[PDB]
Amino acid sequence: IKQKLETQFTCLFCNHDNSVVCTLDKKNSIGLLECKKCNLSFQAPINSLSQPIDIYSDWIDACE
Amino acid sequence: SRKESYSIYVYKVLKQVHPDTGISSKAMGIMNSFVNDIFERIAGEASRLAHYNKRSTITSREIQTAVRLLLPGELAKHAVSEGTKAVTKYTSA
Amino acid sequence: FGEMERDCMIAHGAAGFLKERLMEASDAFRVHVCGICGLMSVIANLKKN
Amino acid sequence: ERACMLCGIVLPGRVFMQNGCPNCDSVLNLRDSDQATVNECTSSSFEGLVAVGDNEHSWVAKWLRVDRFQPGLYAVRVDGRLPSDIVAALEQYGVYYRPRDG
Amino acid sequence: PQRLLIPTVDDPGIWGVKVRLGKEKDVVRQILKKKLAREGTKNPLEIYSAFQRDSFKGHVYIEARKAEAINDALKGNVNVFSNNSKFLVGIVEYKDLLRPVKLTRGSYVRVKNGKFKGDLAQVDEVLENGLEARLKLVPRLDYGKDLSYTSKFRPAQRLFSEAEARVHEIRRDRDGFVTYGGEEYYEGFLYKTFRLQNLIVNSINPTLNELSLF
Amino acid sequence: LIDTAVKTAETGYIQRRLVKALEDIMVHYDGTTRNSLGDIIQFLYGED
Amino acid sequence: PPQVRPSIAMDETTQGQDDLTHKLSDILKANINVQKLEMDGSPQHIINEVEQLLQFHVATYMDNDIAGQPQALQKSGRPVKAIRARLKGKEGRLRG
Amino acid sequence: AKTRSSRAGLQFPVGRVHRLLRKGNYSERVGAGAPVYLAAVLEYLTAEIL
Amino acid sequence: WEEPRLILDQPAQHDNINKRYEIRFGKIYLSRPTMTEADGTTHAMFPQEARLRNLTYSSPVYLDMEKSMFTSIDGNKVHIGKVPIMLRSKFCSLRTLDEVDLYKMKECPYDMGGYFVINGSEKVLIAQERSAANIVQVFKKAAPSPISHVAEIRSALEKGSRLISTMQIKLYGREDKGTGRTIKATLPYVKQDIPIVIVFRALGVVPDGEILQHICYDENDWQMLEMLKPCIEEGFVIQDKEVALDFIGRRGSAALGIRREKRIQYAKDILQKELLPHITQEEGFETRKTFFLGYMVNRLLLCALERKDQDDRDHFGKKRLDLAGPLLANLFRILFRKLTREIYRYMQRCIETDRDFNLNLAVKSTTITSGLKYSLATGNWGEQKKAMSSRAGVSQVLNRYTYSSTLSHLRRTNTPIGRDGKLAKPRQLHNTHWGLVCPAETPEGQACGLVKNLSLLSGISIGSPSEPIINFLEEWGMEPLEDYDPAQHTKSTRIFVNGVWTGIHRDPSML
RNA sequence: UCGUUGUUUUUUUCUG
Ligand SMILES: [Zn+2]
Ligand SMILES: [Zn+2]
Ligand SMILES: [Zn+2]
Repeated sequence: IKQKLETQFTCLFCNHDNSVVCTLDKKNSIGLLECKKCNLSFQAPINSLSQPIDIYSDWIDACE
Repeated sequence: SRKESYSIYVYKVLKQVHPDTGISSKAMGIMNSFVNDIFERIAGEASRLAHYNKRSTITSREIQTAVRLLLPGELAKHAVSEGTKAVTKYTSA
Repeated sequence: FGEMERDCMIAHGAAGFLKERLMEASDAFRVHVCGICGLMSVIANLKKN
Repeated sequence: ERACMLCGIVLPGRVFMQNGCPNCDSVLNLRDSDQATVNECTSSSFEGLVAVGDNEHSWVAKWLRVDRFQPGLYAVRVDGRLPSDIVAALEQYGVYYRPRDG
Repeated sequence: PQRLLIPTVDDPGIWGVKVRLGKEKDVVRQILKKKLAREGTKNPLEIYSAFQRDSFKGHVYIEARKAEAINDALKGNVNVFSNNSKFLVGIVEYKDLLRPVKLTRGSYVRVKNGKFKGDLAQVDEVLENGLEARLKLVPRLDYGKDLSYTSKFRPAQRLFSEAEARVHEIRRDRDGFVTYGGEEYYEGFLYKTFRLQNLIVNSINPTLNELSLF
Repeated sequence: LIDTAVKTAETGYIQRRLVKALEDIMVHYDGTTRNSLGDIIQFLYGED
Repeated sequence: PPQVRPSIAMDETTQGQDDLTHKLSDILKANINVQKLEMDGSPQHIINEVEQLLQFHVATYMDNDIAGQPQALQKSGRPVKAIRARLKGKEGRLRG
Repeated sequence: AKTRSSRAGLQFPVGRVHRLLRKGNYSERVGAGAPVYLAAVLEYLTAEIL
Repeated sequence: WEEPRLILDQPAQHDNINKRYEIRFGKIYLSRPTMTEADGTTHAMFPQEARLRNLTYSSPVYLDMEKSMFTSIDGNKVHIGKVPIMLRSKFCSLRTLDEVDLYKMKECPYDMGGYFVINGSEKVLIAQERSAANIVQVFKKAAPSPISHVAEIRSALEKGSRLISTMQIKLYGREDKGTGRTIKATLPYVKQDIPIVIVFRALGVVPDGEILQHICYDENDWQMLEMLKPCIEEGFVIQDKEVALDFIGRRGSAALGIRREKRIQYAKDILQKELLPHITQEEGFETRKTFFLGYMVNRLLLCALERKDQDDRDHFGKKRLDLAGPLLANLFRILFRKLTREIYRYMQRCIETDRDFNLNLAVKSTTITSGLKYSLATGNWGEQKKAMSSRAGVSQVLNRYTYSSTLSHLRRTNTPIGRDGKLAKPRQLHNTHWGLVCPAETPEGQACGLVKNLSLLSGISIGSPSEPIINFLEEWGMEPLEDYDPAQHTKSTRIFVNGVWTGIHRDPSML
């Protein structure tokens, strides 16, 4: 099911707090991070135990 | 700007047939041209077949018959089988 | 004169005793009110009546 | 700490009497002047304590005309007015003294 | 012509991160000194200019371009609230944070220090330097009844009287001027040197006694 | 001992709640039983 | 009036300020302070925090038991005596 | 399955084909199944070539 | 000595020089109680004068300082406070002085002391009781909760004997609800409960065979294996130490930005420390932690299997009492940390101007003295500014209405269970109380039962070093856990000391 | 010369 989450994670490119949305999409183990200012997209598979923070750490590692 | 292509979709299809095979950019453009021309051909065939029967809308059967007309025997039959299987899966589920 | 005592006094129905026991033998007081707004803001000066 | 009236640098009087103004010793002579001159030039009252580490591209210091002066604790406002002799000497020396109280 | 120095997008931005109450100047000093010590190293502090204003107590402003520089500047300080309660400043608002913002002889001012605090007075002369301001106070003299003070045992006030002063308890230098214990009494009003920090010239509402006398 | 100590408080609380529930019921001259608003509870106190 | 918030006498001469007196004086100070921001640099963040502070003292002086939020205190550390606290409870006016 | 591609078990986006089909001036109305069939046929042809 | 050093640094630049200021704590020196009269005269104290003059029978404390400096380019007796001295204790004047002089000293030879004196009042400490630390206990939850059995444990250091941290396992779910019986363990400084196998793998045992080796020791008991299997299945998303640790630290209750690099290090720290600290706090011992976790989980499920009654909380053998010693220890520790912080802050604010601190204006003896005096006088056990949420009534006036009352008042106990929610279990006399606390004596009213008085032959353990016990055991075939195997060591006997497993022995009868 | 006023706040141990 589609899950909207205006979580307060900090973005790296636009560097705007609470501009990061960690949508949760469990149907096919797919994880999207939606940003509001620079509107970048991050993809990552999400397991049963995955959490917005898990996607955030994956994205942080990806950025560098 | 936002000039959409079929780069990533062709990449995924390639990954599921030959997963360890790369490609150049010009081959990607050739694939885009082939796919776009085939899309235009099938859409035009559907439009003409709709016009011949004076039907103002398109269903999947028009695309099926267009694929039959365009492609030869074996290839058209295989495309028909794949399209029928995909459509039935999309219908039941 | 705890609550339960108040209830016991009610039980016997001794109204006037309860009334005075909570006014006269305790913190009685007088005030003035305005009959229009019904508040307690009247400025009363008794010696000036 | 007392703030130089010309450049706005504020330092305790010990440095002023030992090493002078880091940026106005050449025009004010705080180190080798009587304590009255140091006091008058370096007023105690101050406002707007600004810490500076860059002065080349220092827009904030660029407002305070202290781009050429070394970065440091700069008082945006300095109360009191300089004695007549110090102001006259500063004007005579080719240095434009503008009070920072406004 | 300071107006030529108007800010714009070109100037590095500023972030205000909350810091411990009363230790804001200490935080400013820490920023400055760590910036000095890390200069030239492979991990310098990427800041341009930082400030704190008296009105903006508890608020630390640093000029930079990336929040990482601000975090580095505040990182390692116990004189700061650990939270990154930072915020941005508008283009027009940038000059506001750096905007810094009436004492005349003959106008009535009050005292707020010493044993005569709470008494209206008139300035007599402001020092040439501008550090001590002379005043025209009302003497509070017991005429030597309890000489053997504090701001809680001061008796009533009265104009100095040469006759009473001579009767009950001394030098005359002029007609109407009397020097008593280092204090100056002119026409029954106390003259003394007063620090400018001990007095306020604004925010005075005259009192009933002042109306009756003044 | 513990039993008595606990029981007394709860019984007192129940007593308070009951009294503050039924403190305004009054047998009116008509023989009805009405609370403050005049709402009728019993048409004849105890039906006798 | 003072009756509602009389001045306690800790020991004979020295009279302490009832909690309501402190709270009212603090609200008065905060209200004056808001009145002083507009005349000078008020960068939309001093305004916000200061007005929220004023709202906070007003709310506490009106009630000091708001859920999910810390509780205003005296310098003694004891929580303040808001009017709601006065009225409720057995010790409150109705039952006291 | 949220996306229609996942509902179809394919890889070519049915959504983009349907979008372009609306702006195609080919017929007044577009069905919901014709794009899936076209996507499947295009996928098969592309796999055959690849 | 718990905080045996203060260290400052100063890589001064303007010319880079690294200056490190240090303060090294030394011995403590204690004196018999004394007065410093405002006239400046001094003299030895005796309690009677204190009782008469509203004094405080206390002795100053002297601590040995040491100021050492470390600079690179690349201390004496200090009065810290006066501790009240309990009458007749070894440090009280009256422990000596014969029987005759007592009469001269105005002291009844019958009075047994045991109480402090403050401002002329005679205050005594009432022993508090708390559940023993470093012990597992299993508690069943209520009907309306997915939690069914919880095996909690609190970890406290042997040294000091002060609370450190706890950790709980919640046997989530119900029977045939939520698929299997999911088990998740709560760890210190984490923002969510965690699957057990995840922490197991993060702890070092990545493969599941070792996990089932440690948690189970009856292979034929298939039911426990199959009902813990559901947890095994959900932990297959983790296969190595690193991903497990990163998963752990990801909810490490820290801020955002630690990213994976430092995340696994943070997890390694939080598993090296803060977790079962009473066992150890350094690296290279997570084998012991694994073994303990396995044993604890095994016990928790055993209670979940109804193979053993759920642990009794009222079992007095698990109860512990705290006399004046431990309590004054805690209060002194708090005040000492406050003093040390004050000294450090003064050091900072006095060496920036670069003046050799006097060590005297820096040390404010008023901190410890005032704090102890207030705590004993009011009983609000803690710092004064934190009166609320502070254990009250720890110290009480010594009731001298009759000699028997005085005696009883001294051998009193108490339970700080509060009176919010009546319940009955804590109040009711329990079998284990036989001969340890009086059965007949107890107050009336709301405190009935919660206040207990020591039996006539009661004695309280003061604590003894455990090292000789370890030395002896090793002599007698104590087998460390490292040589532990389920099938082989299914008959040997486990050994616990002070609530921590230490090894194995196969013939414990002779031991 | 009638007149003539005496704290709060908590905590505690108790009584029925
Ligand atoms: Zn962004
Ligand atoms: Zn009215
Ligand atoms: Zn200068």
